[PDB]
Amino acid sequence: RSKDLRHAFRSMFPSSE
Repeated sequence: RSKDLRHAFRSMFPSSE
């Protein structure tokens, strides 16, 4: 699951909160 690291890019946005 090395491709799962791409899911962290979504946490960089304000929509993560």
